[PDB]
Amino acid sequence: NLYFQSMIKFVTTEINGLTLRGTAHVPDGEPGQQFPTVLMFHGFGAVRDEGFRLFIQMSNRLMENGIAAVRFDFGCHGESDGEFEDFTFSQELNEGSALIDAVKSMSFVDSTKFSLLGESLGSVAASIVAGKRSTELTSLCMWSPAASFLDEILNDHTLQGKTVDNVEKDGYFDFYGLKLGKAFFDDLKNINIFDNAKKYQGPVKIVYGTNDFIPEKYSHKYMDGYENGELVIVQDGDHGWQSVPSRKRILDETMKFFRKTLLEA
Amino acid sequence: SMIKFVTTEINGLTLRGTAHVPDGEPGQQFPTVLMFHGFGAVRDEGFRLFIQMSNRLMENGIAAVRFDFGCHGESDGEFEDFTFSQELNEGSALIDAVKSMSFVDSTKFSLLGESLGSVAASIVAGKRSTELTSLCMWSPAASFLDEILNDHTLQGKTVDNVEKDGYFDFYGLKLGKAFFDDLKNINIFDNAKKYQGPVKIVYGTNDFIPEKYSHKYMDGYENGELVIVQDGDHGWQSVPSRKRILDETMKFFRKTLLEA
Repeated sequence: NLYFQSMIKFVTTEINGLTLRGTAHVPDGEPGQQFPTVLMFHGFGAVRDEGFRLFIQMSNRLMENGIAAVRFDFGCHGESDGEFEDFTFSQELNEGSALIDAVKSMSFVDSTKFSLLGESLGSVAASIVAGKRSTELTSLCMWSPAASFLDEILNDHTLQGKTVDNVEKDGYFDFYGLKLGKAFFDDLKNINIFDNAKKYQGPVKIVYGTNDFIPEKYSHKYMDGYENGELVIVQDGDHGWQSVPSRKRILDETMKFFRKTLLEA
Repeated sequence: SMIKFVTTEINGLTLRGTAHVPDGEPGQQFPTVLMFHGFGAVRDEGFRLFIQMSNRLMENGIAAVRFDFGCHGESDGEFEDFTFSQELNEGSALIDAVKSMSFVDSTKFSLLGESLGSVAASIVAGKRSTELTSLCMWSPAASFLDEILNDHTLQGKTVDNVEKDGYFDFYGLKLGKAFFDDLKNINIFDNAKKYQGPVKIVYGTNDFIPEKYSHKYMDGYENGELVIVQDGDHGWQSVPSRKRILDETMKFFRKTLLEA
């Protein structure tokens, strides 16, 4: 009889002087109950909803099945503090690690049943944070990892197909009307995706859609380094799961994974 | 200043929003801009657009409030159940709900729209004209009835398979038959022309919406201003056009909410 209904509430935390703003979906439960929890990392220049309600749908699916879902705007993204011109991926990694501690400190979170979910660059961040905080995560799920982003910018000299070679001349990179700064580009040399990601030995699921513009080889590279990886290739899935059939599939595959790793273990 | 999260219930749906409240004395109220996002968008709008506008207003003493419409973003409701009529109902109800908020000066209250949100704002303003100090519309998607009903496309994709498939696929969201059946109920320009307050429309020359729709609005506004931004696009998705849209809009709301 002890019972409260599910709730969608807004949460904040402070990391390195920035207020990060987020949404928590807490399942139905009893007072004092703690829930297995999935912390979601959005992609580059994205927001915590992700594209076309993607993380919202995933959050509510988890909530309806007894798994709490938490998702923040990264620093310099969405409603969190920070100018895009100051964004660096190293800062995103620092924040992702700090968000594990912040979210585990929330009273409704079962710290022993805590996982990461990523989309696009958020999957890359999740893979690196998982390697550096390996004992903190029950499992790791990565959608459409944008693990080519260093190769693309540093070797192909483009960012989502647009040249990066005018940054010094113009003073910035124009990302859909946001000003991306020199600091982002100068920091890229510091990132090592796969050497760090392979340190995580827990259950990993990667979901890759055959229409993803990221080459499939990057998902296979992850798998080479994972002791307990599963790679699901979704026929006609795309990078953001932007068809009704592939959206249903990504929600199902992910709920299946977190049921197995968080609810049945 | 402070960024607060607000909710209101309309027709059984909880709408979820963000309020940017300026710094002030305890008990102070502020002129307020209520922002309407576009079709299948969220209350941030694309690439931080509404967030940037909200903080610009907040820093200048104007409170900014922006909700996810029903069936959008974090608000309740499935996209398959979305209709424009219920967006118009929610937009009207949001005027009353936001005016009832503690920090909102109900006498200095305006609407801002982007894309379909501008169309909704134009209709609600025409129908609730005494409630609004001013109206600003970015990139109004006022061709949307013509495109769907006459050209049988929705952002370039056919709508002629909806009956057979049971839905329209909008970037992985199921849009339902209810949306299309409801389009016959919608009148843009005869509603919009009723509003006599100051209106500003900002239109970018790279907008895929034909410029003629903004001129049609102007023909019906007694106090309209049309700004054409060279090389601006529908979502203000270049750094120069983003600076321009924020500046033009701050200027308009300074004039209409801070200096009137």
